[PDB]
Amino acid sequence: STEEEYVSPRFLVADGFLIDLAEEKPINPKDPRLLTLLKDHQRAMIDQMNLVKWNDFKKYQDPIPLKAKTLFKFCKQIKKKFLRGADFKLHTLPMTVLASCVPILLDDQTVQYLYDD
Repeated sequence: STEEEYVSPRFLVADGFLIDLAEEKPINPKDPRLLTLLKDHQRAMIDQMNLVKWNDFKKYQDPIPLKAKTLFKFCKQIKKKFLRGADFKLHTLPMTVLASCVPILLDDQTVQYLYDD
């Protein structure tokens, strides 16, 4: 869903992502440290929310376009250089642009990037 969802005072869901409001970044819903950080009931609410599975990003060679409504309001951004492709979207550097982007760390220690489509 698009609508913002309460999990705890520290944790919010927006645009398919769970956001750590204290660190101002998304966190993988399957991050092992949510066992400490959230109670059972709160983790159970997250399972009922159909969030983006971060494992699906593993293959992606390009940064990730999101038709987001609110996510970028809560997350620290950096500016990164990308190729602007003829598909009008961003592609990794081997026409360039700088984009405000949200870095995310994956299971295997790869860095991906969410940007606002």
